[PDB]
Amino acid sequence: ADLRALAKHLYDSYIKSFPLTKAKARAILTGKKSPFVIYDMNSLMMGEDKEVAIRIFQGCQFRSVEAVQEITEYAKSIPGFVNLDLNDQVTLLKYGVHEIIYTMLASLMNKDGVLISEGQGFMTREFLKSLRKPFGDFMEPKFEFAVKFNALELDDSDLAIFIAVIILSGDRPGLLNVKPIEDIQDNLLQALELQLKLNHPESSQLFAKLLQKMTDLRQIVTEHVQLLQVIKKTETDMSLHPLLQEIYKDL
Amino acid sequence: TERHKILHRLLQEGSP
Ligand SMILES: CCc1nc2ccn(Cc3ccccc3)c(=O)c2n1[C@H]1CCc2cc(-c3ccccc3-c3nnn[nH]3)ccc21
Repeated sequence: ADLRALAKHLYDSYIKSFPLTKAKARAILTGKKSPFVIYDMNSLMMGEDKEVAIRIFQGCQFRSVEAVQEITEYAKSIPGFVNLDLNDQVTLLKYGVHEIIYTMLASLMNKDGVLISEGQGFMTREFLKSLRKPFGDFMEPKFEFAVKFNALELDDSDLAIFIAVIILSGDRPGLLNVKPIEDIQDNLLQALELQLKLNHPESSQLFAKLLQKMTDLRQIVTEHVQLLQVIKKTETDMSLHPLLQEIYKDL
Repeated sequence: TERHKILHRLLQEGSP
């Protein structure tokens, strides 16, 4: 009742904050316009009106920057978020933002590719895997995570709660007030359990599998940060986006 | 946090 209003509240805010949702993405991928398919260097050149490894990586950065802004706007709508200490608000975003991006990137993906440029394109998994030395390894773990995660079959309303659970992790480094975060998160976890019991009544053990994926995201995010440092050792004066530099600065 | 200028501004004022 108070837990359904919380679900309904989070769904509305998720729709206000995130312009490309799992429902919008899946409507495009299922076969109902039509995105340009980029499967090689030729098709890429063809669909440029909608160094490549580096040009694609910069797109990954730019879209990751916009996602941080969307996640920050969404976080503010989480009941209690704004009244937590401001340093704790920073920490929660700084540590949880890459887990959410990973979760939400799964929403645009299948085993063959990813929806790009607001749904106008579709870059193949084989074309990204085909990129030079470090850049070729960038997407593959995201694809492997999406395949196992998309099989859970969550929609936008389920995901709205899960994203809120992730932001409100009381175990992030340097938090000043653990208890208020854990308390909001218990309410959010309850809400999540009830949403999955009603939205997937046939799907027993879904909240369980979802909590395991939540634990997995931590390991999955460190591996992505490890990969980003490999880029900095190989590539020169290029650098990361001020905001990304700021999130990645001293983790 | 002073060491997170953009994050702080996004939280305090939103995206410009
Ligand atoms: C929209 C697809 C997408 N979203 C994200 C978010 C974060 N990170 C990075 C990340 C960070 C942390 C965890 C996980 C992933 C990405 O790598 C990422 N991607 C990739 C998938 C392939 C791709 C292609 C392009 C792109 C290339 C050429 C022309 C246009 C685009 C484009 N611009 N806007 N949308 N597409 C941009 C981003 C992405």
